Amino acid sequence: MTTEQRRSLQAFQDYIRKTLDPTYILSYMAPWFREEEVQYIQAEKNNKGPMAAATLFLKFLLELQEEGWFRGFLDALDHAGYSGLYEAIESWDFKKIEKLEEYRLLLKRLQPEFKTRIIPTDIISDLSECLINQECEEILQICSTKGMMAGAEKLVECLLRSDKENWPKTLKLALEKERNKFSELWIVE
Amino acid sequence: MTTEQRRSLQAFQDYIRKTLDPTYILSYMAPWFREEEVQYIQAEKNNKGPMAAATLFLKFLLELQEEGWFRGFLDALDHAGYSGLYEAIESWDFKKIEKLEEYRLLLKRLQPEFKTRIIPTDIISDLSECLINQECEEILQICSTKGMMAGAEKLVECLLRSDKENWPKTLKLALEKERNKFSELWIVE
Amino acid sequence: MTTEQRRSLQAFQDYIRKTLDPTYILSYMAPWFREEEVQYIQAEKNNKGPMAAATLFLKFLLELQEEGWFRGFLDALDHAGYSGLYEAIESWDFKKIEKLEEYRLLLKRLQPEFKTRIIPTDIISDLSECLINQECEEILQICSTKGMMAGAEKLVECLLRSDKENWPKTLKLALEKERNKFSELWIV
Amino acid sequence: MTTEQRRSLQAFQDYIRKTLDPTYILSYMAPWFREEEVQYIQAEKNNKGPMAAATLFLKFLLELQEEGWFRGFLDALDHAGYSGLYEAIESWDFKKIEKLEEYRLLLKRLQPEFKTRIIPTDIISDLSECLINQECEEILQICSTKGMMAGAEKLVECLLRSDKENWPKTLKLALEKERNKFSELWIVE
Amino acid sequence: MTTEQRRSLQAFQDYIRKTLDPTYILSYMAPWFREEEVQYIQAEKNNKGPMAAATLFLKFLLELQEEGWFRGFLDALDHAGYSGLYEAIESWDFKKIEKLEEYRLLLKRLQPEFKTRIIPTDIISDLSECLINQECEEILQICSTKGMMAGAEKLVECLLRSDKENWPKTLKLALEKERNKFSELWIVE
Amino acid sequence: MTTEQRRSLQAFQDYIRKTLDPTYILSYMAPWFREEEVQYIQAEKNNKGPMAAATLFLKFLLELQEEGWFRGFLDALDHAGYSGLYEAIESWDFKKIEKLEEYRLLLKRLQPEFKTRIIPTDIISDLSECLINQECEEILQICSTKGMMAGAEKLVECLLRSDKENWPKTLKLALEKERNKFSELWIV
Amino acid sequence: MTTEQRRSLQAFQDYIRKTLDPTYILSYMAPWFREEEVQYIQAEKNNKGPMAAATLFLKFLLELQEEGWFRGFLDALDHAGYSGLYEAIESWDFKKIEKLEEYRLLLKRLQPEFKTRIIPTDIISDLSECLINQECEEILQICSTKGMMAGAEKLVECLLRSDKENWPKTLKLALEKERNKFSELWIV
Amino acid sequence: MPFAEDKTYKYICRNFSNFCNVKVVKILPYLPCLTARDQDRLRATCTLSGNRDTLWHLFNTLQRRPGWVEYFIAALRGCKLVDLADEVASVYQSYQP
Amino acid sequence: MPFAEDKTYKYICRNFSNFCNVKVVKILPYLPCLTARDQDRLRATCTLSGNRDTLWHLFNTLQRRPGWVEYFIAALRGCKLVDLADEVASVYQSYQP
Amino acid sequence: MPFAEDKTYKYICRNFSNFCNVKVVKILPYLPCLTARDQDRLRATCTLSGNRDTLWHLFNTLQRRPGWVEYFIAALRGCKLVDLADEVASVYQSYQP
Amino acid sequence: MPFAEDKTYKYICRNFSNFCNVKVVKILPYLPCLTARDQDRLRATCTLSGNRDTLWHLFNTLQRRPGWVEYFIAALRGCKLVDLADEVASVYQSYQP
Amino acid sequence: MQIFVKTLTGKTITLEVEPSDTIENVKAKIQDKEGIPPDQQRLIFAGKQLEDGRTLSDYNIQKESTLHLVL
Amino acid sequence: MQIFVKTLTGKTITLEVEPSDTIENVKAKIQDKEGIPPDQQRLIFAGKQLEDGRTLSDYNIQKESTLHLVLRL
Amino acid sequence: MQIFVKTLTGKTITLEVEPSDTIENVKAKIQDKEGIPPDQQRLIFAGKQLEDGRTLSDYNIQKESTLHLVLRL
Repeated sequence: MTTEQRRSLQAFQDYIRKTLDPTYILSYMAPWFREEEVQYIQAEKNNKGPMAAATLFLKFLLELQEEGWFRGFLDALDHAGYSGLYEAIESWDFKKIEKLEEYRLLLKRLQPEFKTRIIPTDIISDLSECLINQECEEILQICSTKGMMAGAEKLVECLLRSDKENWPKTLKLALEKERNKFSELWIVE
Repeated sequence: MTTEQRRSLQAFQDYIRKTLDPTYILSYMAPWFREEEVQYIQAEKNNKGPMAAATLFLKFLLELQEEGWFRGFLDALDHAGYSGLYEAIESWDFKKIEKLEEYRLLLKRLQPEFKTRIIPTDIISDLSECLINQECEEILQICSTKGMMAGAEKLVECLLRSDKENWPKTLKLALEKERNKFSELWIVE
Repeated sequence: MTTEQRRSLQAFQDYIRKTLDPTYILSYMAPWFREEEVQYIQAEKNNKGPMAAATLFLKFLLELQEEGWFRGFLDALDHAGYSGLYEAIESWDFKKIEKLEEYRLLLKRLQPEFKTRIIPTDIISDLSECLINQECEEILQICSTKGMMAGAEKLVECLLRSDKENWPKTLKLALEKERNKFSELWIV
Repeated sequence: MTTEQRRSLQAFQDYIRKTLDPTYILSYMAPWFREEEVQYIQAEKNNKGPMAAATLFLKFLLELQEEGWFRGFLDALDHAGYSGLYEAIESWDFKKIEKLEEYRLLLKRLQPEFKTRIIPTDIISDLSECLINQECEEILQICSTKGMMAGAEKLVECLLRSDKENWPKTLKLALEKERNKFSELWIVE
Repeated sequence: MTTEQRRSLQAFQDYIRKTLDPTYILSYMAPWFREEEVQYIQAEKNNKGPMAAATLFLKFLLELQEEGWFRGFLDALDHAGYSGLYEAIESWDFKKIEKLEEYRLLLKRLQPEFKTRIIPTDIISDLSECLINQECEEILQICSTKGMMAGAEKLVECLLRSDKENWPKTLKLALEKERNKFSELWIVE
Repeated sequence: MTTEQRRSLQAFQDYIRKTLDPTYILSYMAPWFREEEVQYIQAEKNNKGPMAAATLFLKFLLELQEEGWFRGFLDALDHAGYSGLYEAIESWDFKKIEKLEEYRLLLKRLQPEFKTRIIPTDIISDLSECLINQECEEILQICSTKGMMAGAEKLVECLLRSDKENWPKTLKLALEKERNKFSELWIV
Repeated sequence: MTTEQRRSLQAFQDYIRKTLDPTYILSYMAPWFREEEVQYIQAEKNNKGPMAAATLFLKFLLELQEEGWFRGFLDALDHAGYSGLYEAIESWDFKKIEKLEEYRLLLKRLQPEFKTRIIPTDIISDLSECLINQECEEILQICSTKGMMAGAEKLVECLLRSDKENWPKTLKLALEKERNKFSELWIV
Repeated sequence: MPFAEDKTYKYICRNFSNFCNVKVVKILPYLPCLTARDQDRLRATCTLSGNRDTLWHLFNTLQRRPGWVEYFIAALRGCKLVDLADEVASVYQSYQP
Repeated sequence: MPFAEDKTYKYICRNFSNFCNVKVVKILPYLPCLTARDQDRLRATCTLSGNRDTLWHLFNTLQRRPGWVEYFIAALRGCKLVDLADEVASVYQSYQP
Repeated sequence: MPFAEDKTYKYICRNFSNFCNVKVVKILPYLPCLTARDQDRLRATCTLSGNRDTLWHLFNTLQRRPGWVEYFIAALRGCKLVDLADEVASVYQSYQP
Repeated sequence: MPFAEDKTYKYICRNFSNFCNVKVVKILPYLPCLTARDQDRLRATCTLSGNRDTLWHLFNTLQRRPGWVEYFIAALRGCKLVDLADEVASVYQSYQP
Repeated sequence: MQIFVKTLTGKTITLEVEPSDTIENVKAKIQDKEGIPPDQQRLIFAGKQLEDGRTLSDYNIQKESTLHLVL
Repeated sequence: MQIFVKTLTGKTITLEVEPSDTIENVKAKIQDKEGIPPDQQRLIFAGKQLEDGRTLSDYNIQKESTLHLVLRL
Repeated sequence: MQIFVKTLTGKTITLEVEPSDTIENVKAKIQDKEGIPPDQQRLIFAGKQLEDGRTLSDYNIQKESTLHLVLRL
């Protein structure tokens, strides 16, 4: 039944909390969740931002009783494009995602020069595969309304939540094409 | 007393909870409510979401003593555009709001493919009467700031609250105007 | 003395509750409050809203045993922009704030019409003197995310809590500036 | 579904709230409830009093999904001695609990002169069937610790919850045994 | 109406908070208060003790809307024996009660020797007029169950809540009759 | 290391929630927690009850960034009397606590019968080894004010949260000592 | 600063919790504490029992502000008869209180063959030095009203909280007086 | 006049010092208005706490039973306490119209 | 035969006024099913509170011990309550088929 | 065995009626194992409550003193109750090898 | 005067075992400082619970009355062969200024 | 060493003494600060009224202890 | 093996010991780091006060366990 | 007239001034009490920083009003 691997889902909490935004998932999860619980998650993103909602989404997920819920979570996770988090939970092997923490830590550390030097509308097409589809729409939309810098900062937020094993390699390639003076700071091999 | 109608209101709690966001009522109700308890509701929406706020609104509604209140609630319901919830309560016949549940459910299951296929700025014009006037601009604003997809999402949350008896048929027809890729999924009869 | 003023403060507690939002004041009150108590106040706004937080804020104020606490509170009100509540409490004369009540009651039952026919962003600049300058930032932001209506409704909330003796007057000027269709309604 | 009966239960909320203290039910209900939500109820009684706990008990009762629940509630009601509330719900006829309201009101207005005139250790024997078995010793314990008056007070709070259709007549007769000084105030017919 | 002197009731909050235990009052207040609000007050005494409940009783009292509530509070206050608090509010002159703060402060300061030296069952008869009737039952009952010291400490709590203008004089006289080496510490003129 | 144990601690968080009442532990944990966070934990017991407080307690634990926090927590469990939860978490083997589940489920649906036929004050002394010695004081006090029944019901609550591997066994002994009429429900 | 004491005091918060019953202290504290929140300590005592009250009494002690408080607490402790807890928190050396644990454990262990065999009114007169004076009163009454056996259970609770360095030696002398059947159990 | 009799109990309380020579064991047979249960509970209090302290309970148990002041006045005369009995009757006929 | 016993305590409660003549101090030695603790507790209560008030506790403590009804009859018989003892013996045999 | 003594008390309680002839006032001089206190308490309790009701206190006070059954056997036959004393004799001896 | 009394009671509690031989009934008339109210109480306790059990209460009650230590000495002379009188006597004088 | 003398009006004043001082001496020092005649002042510690005859050392009054002053 | 000692000043200094070290040893190593006399030191483990005679192995003190340090004041 | 000046060390020292006193005067009186240079002193009133030129009457500073003192660090 549901017990023996729920434990495993709890031990890997940290990874789900970091990569997931429940917003894109919840549309699929509608059968397993109370209507009010969805809205609560939705509200916690709005108020405290995606992680805070993820932590709350995690909390309700583990409270789920009616069977089939585990496959239902993965199924959603797949359709949303979180494949590679899905890939990871399916094999219970997070090695793939863990490798990313180095480059994720890096970007945080040079995050200021990313803000300055990156023009997102340039490199979004190449990065389109590393980000959730909806995250792109949100980014280019910020670019229009709040400016290039404000958009880069949002591209950084999303790059951190990305679970695609190769994105730091993806990004590098994008930065070598149309070349933004940040291209030099980012190093993979 | 006013207890006759206060009890009957409790029987239909579930329908009110699921169709109503008190925020759009509260401007009309301001005279019957203590200043605090209105700010409490504003927060429970803002914190836990509309439903949870409607549930609190109801707690406070039944607490009202001085008369004209039941009518003032109905009058508020009507003026806010929640007509048909107002139709239901004055007649104590919810059959119209209940037949909606079939399509409320169906829209939920199609929610992902809705977000992808639909551009809300197109069909918002036509659904104007299905949604609270505020919800219209509340959505279009989400469109310009967070992008089409996040705005489609809201359009769906608002549609599920809609108490207008024909809205699923209005939506199909609103879809019938331009070639969709959602329209095939959406079937009213 | 210290006891005489607690009563005087406790008598008029009603006006404080319906005017003040402690979150905007606590910045100037930095010397008097424990971090524990301010997070408790901050929480009550976020959960039960500004009035509830003002009500709690008062509990901790009268609970403060330190020296110079009454003076510390009034000095905060003045710098925070709650002047006219400050002018009132220091003279123990509230008549000014009380004449406002007529218009608070009016705005309340005209609120629906306001909600629709007002575009806040047009007039905030003009009535900025009536509102706590921090409140303005919330409104312009509600406007940005939730649309004119949701924002207008917030402008109402802040106007009700406005203690400035002239606000209804300065609202009408601001409303006459921008040909609003809500202007008449609104009679002074 | 189980929604048929879940709704009807909501119609009679007021009667359940005012006759019930969930604490005396919860031992029987333990299998259908999550471990937390039982501790929540225990606290809302302990903090805000029995009624407020009954209100929360009801929120959680309607949340129950897996069947046998409605019956398990009734069965709990019966075994706890809340029979006659049980009578009412199984029959959806509260007329018996409603006719009580007259005497529920009257006992309230006489509460002070009840506290003064009555020694509960005398008439507790005779009301044994009108009160929950725990409420009996809950009262006698208040007697020995806080004195007769504080114990009379409790006897009154418990009597107002009593759902036994004849209790006002049982009390008069219980009063008829020894010469009271309350008995003249208390009139059943 | 209710506004103009509500203000005055608020200014003198401190005095009601110090002398009142809402328990003895609430039996009378039943018409004006919600049923749940009574229980909440009752709970707050049980949990945090009488003052805490008084502050919460005050809170609800000022929220009362339906007219006649002010006389109803005084009316209860009179019947309970709080005459002299009643006397004070009725003339809005607290000078009488304020004089007591000196001797109230004193007893607090010699409270230890009171505990040691006072045998309550001796002086309760003389003090019977300074204390609420129910407070006596509670005190002698503690004496039996927890001992003379425990009882004196309870007599002190209750003497502090006493509003009778002359009690420090009353107490002195009682202490001169049957003379408990505390008799010397207590001085009035 | 510090991350490896967070996971191991997070996996078994269920057993901690259903065993621990943080209020009894926090005394031994004095070096690790802010006054703010303790009062927040203390409040969640008082309001939503022990489980909820354990659940919150865990949040702050994994939130603690300082050194020696895992060790600090286990060292508290042992001295606090929660040993056997201690024995279990340190060996990452919960099988001992798990065999207890059968009897926890049993007690739960026998609870009504226990509530009536048990006089707690008779057997507390004997089963004291199963309970946190602080829990015992609450029970004897509930007994005193609210009567045998209300107290017996509390003795159940604490027995459920007992992590001692032998409690059901040591309950039966205590029950056989005082011919109880509940004894021959309870079967080991 | 006075913080030297508050931080120091709560490092030892666990011993305080286990020995003190704030109620016997509270008469001396009446000047330093608000009247409310004395009424809270008394209340937690009455609901959850002496420990839980001590845990609360302490909370409010560390919140205390005005000059002479820490000495005020000590003076209360010594005059109330808690001398040796007083000794301990003045020298910040608890070794005396901890030495007793050996015997505390023992008395808990023989609790049943206590209470069944010896009657409290036999030995309580001699134990006057081990117990707070008020604990004697309170026991003798529990003996009279709730029965002798229940009285012994309370004598034990008091003895376990006792801070008198020699109490187990004093106890052995006390019950050595009459031919017992508990005496050979008790060994130093 | 049950009104006047309750106001009398108040007097016994201010003036309790005057009743110190009342012996419960002796006066209980003269107070049939006190029930089987009432007498029994007072006798017990009287064995354990002594008379003088029980006395406060005697009167408190009386004021609850109707027409006690008559029963009590005649009771006091039965015990040869007439000096007092004339004192209670005077206060009792004083507070009634 | 434990089922019937519950129906018997219920009878003693509905009809409690019928047992008013039972004296706790005398009947206790004849109730061996009552534990050392129980004897202690009830005797103490019978001090402070008197007999007729203690009764409700005597019965409420008994019905918790197994087999009491059997013991309780020829308790009541040993105190020569035989009329009543017959009352109890009859009602007890009424609930077993 | 000292345990045998405890099982002897338990018999006195199981069959009490057998010991109802015992006279407390008469038997006390034959129990040197009872302290000053034990005798005083019993003598005062026998004075106040009468004989038969004090017997349960007599036996409960003895069982607390080590080696009591031998003193009681002798004391009892010291009162010419020897029929009873041999009853007690069989059972005391019964619980040791 | 009274500072010394406080310390004298505290001496009686340390050394309580010395005073076991005061008989309450015999010492009481020699102690006028004990209230009319107090003596009634004490006799009850001595009647029910025996002498040595009353003693703690005798001393507990004395210490509440002003001037008790001077009378208590005198009591021990009248009630005794005086040795204890001289005990507490010397202690009480130690703390006179 | 120091001791605090708090009146019941709440006004607290610090006093320089040592354990060997009598209460007469404390009462004398009471005068040098607040100007109160010592015959009119009564000092309370631990609810006990301090005898003019004895010393701070007799009452276990120590560094930073708190004495209450009444008229 | 390692142990943390946390003062009340809120500053934590780690020191190197082994299970066979005594408590007087740990006080000494605290002296060699923070320069505070072993007379003024009281060491707390899980709210038990450590005796100067005994050893870390006795108290079940472990790797990365934490001792609480109070001063004479 | 009276004014409280509260340091960050949490200790509050009261000083005697009148409305016609300047801010440089208040800094001086702080110097005569706490013995700290007026160069190192920054004085805050309701979170406004006081200018060395001006006077208490200007800032609407009153009886029992409170100034917040920060140091040079």
